[PDB]
Amino acid sequence: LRIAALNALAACNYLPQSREKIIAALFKALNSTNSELQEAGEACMRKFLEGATIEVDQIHTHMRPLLMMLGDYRSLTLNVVNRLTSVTRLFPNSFNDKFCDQMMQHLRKWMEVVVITHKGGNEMKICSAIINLFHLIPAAPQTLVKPLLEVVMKTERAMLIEAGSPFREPLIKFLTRHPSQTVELFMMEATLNDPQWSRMFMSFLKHKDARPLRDVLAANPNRFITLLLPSTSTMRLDLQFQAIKIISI
Repeated sequence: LRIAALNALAACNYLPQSREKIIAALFKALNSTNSELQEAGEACMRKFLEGATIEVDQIHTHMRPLLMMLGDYRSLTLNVVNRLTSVTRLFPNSFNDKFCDQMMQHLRKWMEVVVITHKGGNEMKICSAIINLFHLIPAAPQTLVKPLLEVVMKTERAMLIEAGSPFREPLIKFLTRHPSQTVELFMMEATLNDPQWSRMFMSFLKHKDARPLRDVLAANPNRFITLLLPSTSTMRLDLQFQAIKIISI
C-alpha cells in the first residue's frame, strides 16, 4: 500500500505547489530501513525526476540526518550503504572527494572487523557494498586505487581467499573506471615480482568487465619488449613469464 501511494504521489511531478511535499515523501521512502520501501523510493524518485527538477540544497537538507550519522564506522549498516548507493545513483553530484576518503577509512575499519571475525571463527556485505559505492561516485579520484587495492589484498591475505572473495566484483568495477592508473600500478617491476600482486592482476585481467584494462595494456606493446629477456637473472625470467601470461590473456 505504501509503495502504491508513493508511486501515485510521484506521478504528480507537474503540480508546482505539491513538489516540496512530494520530494519530502520520496526522500522519506528513500531512507526507509525497509528494503522494499527503499527500492520503491529510489524508483519513484527516478520517475519523479523525469518531469521535475530538484535542487542541490533540497538534496543536502533531506540527506543531512543520514550524512551526520555516518561519521562513525559502526553506523554503516547494509541499509545505510544501500541508501547512500541510491542517493549517489540518483544524484551523482552529491558526494565529493572527502566523502570518498571517509568511506575509505570506514572500509578499512570494516575490513579489519571482517578479518577479526574470520580469525575468531553481514560485515562482508557491508564491505562489498562500500567498495561498490566508490565506482558510482563520479568524484572518486584515481588516487583511491592504491589504498583500495592494498586493503583488499591485506584482507584477502589474512583470510586466505581468492576464488571466494566477494571484493573482486565491485573492485573491478572501480578499477575499470581508472584503467591506466591500475595498469601502471600493477605493471611496476617490484609489483610484477611480488607473486600476490601479480596473481591479483592476472585475475582482474581475466574478468569479463576488464576490457578497459586489456585495452590500456594493448595500446602500448613496447612495454612488454622491456620484459622479454634481453641472482638478478631470476627476477628477469619471472618478469618474462608475467609478460607472456599478460600477452596470453
